[PDB]
Amino acid sequence: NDSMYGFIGTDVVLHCSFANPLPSVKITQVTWQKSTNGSKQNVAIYNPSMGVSVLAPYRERVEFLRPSFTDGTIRLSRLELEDEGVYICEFATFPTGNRESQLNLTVMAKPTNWIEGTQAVLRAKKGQDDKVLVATCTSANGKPPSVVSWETRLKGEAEYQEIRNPNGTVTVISRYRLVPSREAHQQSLACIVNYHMDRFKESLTLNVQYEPEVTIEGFDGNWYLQRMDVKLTCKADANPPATEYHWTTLNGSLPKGVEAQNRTLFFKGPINYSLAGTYICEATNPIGTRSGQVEVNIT
Amino acid sequence: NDSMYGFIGTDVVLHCSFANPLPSVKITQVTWQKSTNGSKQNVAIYNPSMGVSVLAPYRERVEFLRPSFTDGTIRLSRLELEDEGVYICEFATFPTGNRESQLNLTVMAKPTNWIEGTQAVLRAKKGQDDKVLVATCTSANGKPPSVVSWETRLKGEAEYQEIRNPNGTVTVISRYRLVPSREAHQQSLACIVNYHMDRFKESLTLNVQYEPEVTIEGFDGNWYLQRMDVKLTCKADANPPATEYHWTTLNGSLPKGVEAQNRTLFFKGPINYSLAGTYICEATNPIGTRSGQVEVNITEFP
Ligand SMILES: *[C@@H]1O[C@H](CO)[C@@H](O[C@@H]2O[C@H](CO)[C@@H](O)[C@H](O)[C@H]2NC(C)=O)[C@H](O)[C@H]1NC(C)=O
Ligand SMILES: *[C@@H]1O[C@H](CO)[C@@H](O[C@@H]2O[C@H](CO)[C@@H](O)[C@H](O)[C@H]2NC(C)=O)[C@H](O)[C@H]1NC(C)=O
Repeated sequence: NDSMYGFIGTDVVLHCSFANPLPSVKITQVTWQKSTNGSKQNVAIYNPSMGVSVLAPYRERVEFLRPSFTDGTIRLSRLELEDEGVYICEFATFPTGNRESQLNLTVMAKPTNWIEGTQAVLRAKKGQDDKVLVATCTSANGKPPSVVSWETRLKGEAEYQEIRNPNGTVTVISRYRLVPSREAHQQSLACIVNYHMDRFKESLTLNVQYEPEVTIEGFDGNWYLQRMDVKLTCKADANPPATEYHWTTLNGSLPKGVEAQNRTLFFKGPINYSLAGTYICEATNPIGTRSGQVEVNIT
Repeated sequence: NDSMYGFIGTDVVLHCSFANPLPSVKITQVTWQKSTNGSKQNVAIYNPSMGVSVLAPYRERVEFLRPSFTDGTIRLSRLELEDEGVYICEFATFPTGNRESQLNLTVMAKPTNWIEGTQAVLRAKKGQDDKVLVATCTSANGKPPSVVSWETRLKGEAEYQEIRNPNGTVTVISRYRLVPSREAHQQSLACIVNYHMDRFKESLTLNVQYEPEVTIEGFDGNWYLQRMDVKLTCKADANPPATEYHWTTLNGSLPKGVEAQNRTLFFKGPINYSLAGTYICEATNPIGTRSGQVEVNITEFP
């Protein structure tokens, strides 16, 4: 009817006392036993005439706090998982017989938490429908088991696993999988584990490689007849970054003289009614090759 | 792991002893408790320094046989149903703690058995399809429950009922029903009750009243022209027995001189070619009236 909880390593005080000592009634012995289901083992004994007795596996771990005809309260020190059980405290008395009480000792263990990414190089790819492992969250050897979950704006799938260890602790593992995408890059993925009203949180930032997404800037609403010295710039979003930039027009040739320094496209001084046209930058990176465009107006 | 059985009123010995008394290990106190599946009430205590104590109950019903540091054996006397339960015998010791053993005490009760027939007078009737109670077999307040059955060549139905009393005993009742018939009369129907390998048996003989069933004997394959002094005799099977026997022919009149002394139909001396005919006996009893017949032949050669 009464429960005690304590963490591995800590000390708990197990109370036991005799309700209504009466002059006639003589307490012979006080005995703590522990029940592991169906089975009693002896723990500690206090006998007024004979003293105290602690049994292995309690050798240096139990003492009576105030041994007495009516108080058998003990302290159990340096809790270990093996201490879980039901503790019976029993007063042997004359002439009235035995009188006992019970209490449940539950031993708890705080888990060990961490997150870790794949060794694999996350790589987005057209036609790949395949979900890939990207992070693993572990809450190890906790008791009771912790609860694992994810906090991310990513839209991947999580699988969860519990391993009940023989000692009674439980390791909780979650594997986070997704289909790698441009948008997933540099996104944060946070594993979470609430244990005993603590909330632990540990983050990753995903590194996803992707084919270049090309844009061309430097264009202005108005471009004169004979405006000066105007540039175009090819901003290509890629990971890893793009290593080559090649220019062309929609009509084949780059109108001499429009000079290309890579990923910059300079027009010298005079502009005219020629230089009308689609312009294209072709970016390349380890993943990819792709292009962008500009319609250029001059009046 | 260890079970004791005793009957109500008798005594059992609940053995308890401490295996390996050691100089090291001091027995402080010896205690019997009677666990009632959840609770725990003290029974008797033996303390070497202080003596013996029987809590009450069972003030005059328990004693340690040979109270001792290492023998806690008690006798529980004049057993009662309330004594059922699990008995824990526990040795309190220093420095080694408690040492206990358990045994199950099952208290048994011998049932009371009997049979009793209906007080109604059983009466057969044509067209009555209805099964009627004819005997009740009771095995009362037994524990464990006995097993009731019937031993009869009668063809009736038995219903069985079990009543669990609050004290834990069990009454078994069996009701034996049949449709009363001529054939059921004087048939024996005893009830059987098996308990603790005893076989109890108690019998009834049915008394079924019925309308007469008439037979006519004394007719012989051959009856001469002019054979002597031949009788017809009307045996009427009835219960209670028939009190009246009335004769007639199928053609009305009795050929004089054929004399009727009741339930005998005497033909004096000479027989002839007359005296041919169907003859009928009409029996009557409190239940009934019914008749029988004979077709009578008379010719020359036998
Ligand atoms: C419960 O048992 C587990 C399983 O053995 C213990 O966890 C192991 O601890 C040691 C180091 O402390 C490692 O060598 C193992 O690899 C650990 N983990 C696993 C999954 O095997 C754990 O210590 C026990 N829990 C306690 C004592 O709280
Ligand atoms: C168990 O309960 C029954 C039911 O009352 C007891 O049987 C009765 O005994 C008394 C005499 O002591 C009779 O007058 C009753 O008529 C009995 N039978 C019934 C069916 O009522 C029986 O004694 C109890 N068994 C015990 C105490 O062992």
